[PDB]
Amino acid sequence: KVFERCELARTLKRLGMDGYRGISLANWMCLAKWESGYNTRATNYNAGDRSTDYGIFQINSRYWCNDGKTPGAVNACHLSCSALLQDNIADAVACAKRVARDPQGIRAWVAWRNRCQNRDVRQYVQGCGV
Repeated sequence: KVFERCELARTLKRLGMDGYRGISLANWMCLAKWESGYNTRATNYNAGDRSTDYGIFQINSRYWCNDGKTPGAVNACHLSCSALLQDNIADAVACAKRVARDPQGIRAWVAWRNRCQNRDVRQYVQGCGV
């Protein structure tokens, strides 16, 4: 499913993402925008280390979910990577919360550092009523 901007913003707020571990809603929106374009079925294979990025937040199979073909991988969210490809984003959100709980926080996603850090991210939630 490809979410529309505000539709996603409202969904994330309802799922308790606003201010989760100090991360504002607009930051999660910026992250979702640059990682997948708000697309829940997006997948990305990393030829270099044999891991795959799954779903709306492009969560990595090496540490977060299990896809069975990634070498020396762990499953911190204790989920099949398949769960991160559903239209319903509840599981993807619960796993994103787990990633943020780590020492790096939102910084765990390099894309966030490149496209969101120290930027005016208000635009991602403006006009959405959240």
